[PDB]
Amino acid sequence: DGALINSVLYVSPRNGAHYFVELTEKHLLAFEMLNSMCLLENYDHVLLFLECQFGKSHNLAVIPFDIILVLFTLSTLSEYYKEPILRANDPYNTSRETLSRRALKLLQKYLAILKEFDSEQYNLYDLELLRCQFFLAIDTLTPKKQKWGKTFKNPYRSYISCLEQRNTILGNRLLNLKLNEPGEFINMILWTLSNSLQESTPLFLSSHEIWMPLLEILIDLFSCRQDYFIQHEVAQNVSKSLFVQRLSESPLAVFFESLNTRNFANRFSEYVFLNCDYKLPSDNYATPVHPVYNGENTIVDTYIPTIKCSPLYKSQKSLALRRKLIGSCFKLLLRVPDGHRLITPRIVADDVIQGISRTLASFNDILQFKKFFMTENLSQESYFIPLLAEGTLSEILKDTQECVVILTLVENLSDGVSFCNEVIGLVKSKCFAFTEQCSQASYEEAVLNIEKCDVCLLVLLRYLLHLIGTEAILDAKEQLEMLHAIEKNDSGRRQWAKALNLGNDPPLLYPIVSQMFGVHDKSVIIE
Amino acid sequence: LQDLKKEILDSPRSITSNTVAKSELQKSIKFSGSIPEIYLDVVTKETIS
Repeated sequence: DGALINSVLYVSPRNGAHYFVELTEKHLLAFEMLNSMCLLENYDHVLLFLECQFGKSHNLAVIPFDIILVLFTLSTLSEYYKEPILRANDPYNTSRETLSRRALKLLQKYLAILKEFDSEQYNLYDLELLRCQFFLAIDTLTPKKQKWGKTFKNPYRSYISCLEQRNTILGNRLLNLKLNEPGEFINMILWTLSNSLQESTPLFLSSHEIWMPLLEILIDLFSCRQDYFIQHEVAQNVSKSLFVQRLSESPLAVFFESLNTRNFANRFSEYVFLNCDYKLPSDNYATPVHPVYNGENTIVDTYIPTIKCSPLYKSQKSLALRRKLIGSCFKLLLRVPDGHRLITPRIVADDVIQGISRTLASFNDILQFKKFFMTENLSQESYFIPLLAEGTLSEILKDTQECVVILTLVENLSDGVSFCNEVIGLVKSKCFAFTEQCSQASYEEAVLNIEKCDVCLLVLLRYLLHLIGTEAILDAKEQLEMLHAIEKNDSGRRQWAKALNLGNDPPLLYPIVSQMFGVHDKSVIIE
Repeated sequence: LQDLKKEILDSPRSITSNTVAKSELQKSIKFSGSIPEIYLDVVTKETIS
């Protein structure tokens, strides 16, 4: 794909790592200086060294993997519960920023630099060395075997690492050491996902400021490592049996091995949407969550929380993180050959799709459903979002209507005419239309199901427009008939609206389709 | 001595390092919460940065 996964010109493959890159004299001197400054606990000078030459020169300063781990540990030292320790470490805050914030900003900026390889902006050797350092950090961040609830290796022999003699930065254990525990990585994921929507100020501060960004960085780095593993670690041509074994050893396979539980589908669906609006089905057992670093749930008296975030902002961030986790899971699942299944992780794509569809259909709040199904970039999440939308629509039709119409819209995305014909067939069956069986007492629940079904159809229509564009909306009679059928469905909803059961107008997708590809309600408002 | 004592009684008989600054910061705080005194003390006693 990109230059990030296909640049092996300066690499020196070794038994431990295939991405290993040798250090030059200038890089060796920089590594030694950073390690020496880290040894004296002068983190402020380390951050100044990294920031002073960032973006001001053609050459790139490569952060060593041990320094990357030190920055990851610093990111956990948030001001709200560690203000006295940070003030003691740096009495004169020359930067006027928290050490945790500066470390997180540097990590995010370096991740952004790593994501796109600009050969013109930066020399290829520096980019490859940075990729090697990040991959070494990810390899040191390998999760331990899941628990329901070897110290340090330096590949470079040129310099002595600072982490060899120390396991803690400022009273907090190193992130790699903390995560390399049987019950910590899954615990951390559950803690951040639970605290993402928490109203409590300490819990909200713990995730929003610390765990949410670190988890996003880890997911992106694991995705890049998975791409590198698939591109080079594999043997290319294969008998389709060894490839499954190699995929079982892939970094994403180890990442999701710590979340295998007993049944991956149901437990994973509960974990990703933990503490969401959906009602918990089958009285699932509560999942224990504890703070990772001492008192993450406590706020020091010195710190004063002066920041308020709206519930929509928190929901948007939480659903984006959930989408990233589901996308990583589907990216790992899509590589599995048809028929064969992974040995180490008991993961099935159909089971995950069904579990996510069950969780989405159980949502009682439309806002979270829309946040999950609305994405800024369709191409980035094109591989799993249409499948989830189709599954949710199928389940909604199954519960609302006694007759379950098989949906082939995902394969019909290739041909617009087939998609429009299938939509006409579904609306003719009245499964898409409001169901007369639903009682007036439960009208609000029926409207809640209908709006979610409309959201799923809108997502599928957006993907169809992304795949085919706007070329035969009126030229082909099938699309015009589909728009007429949408108008007929709108008239069916208007029949219940004229029934005057409730003042609120039933949700109509006709304006949204008109904005997207309805050409201004056809002839209704073209004038 | 009695008249001198009467004027002496008029005179007041029988730290505040940052009391005024801390008090003024407390009055203009724009915050509905606890606002612990330790935060005011650490904010008003920097003297270096």
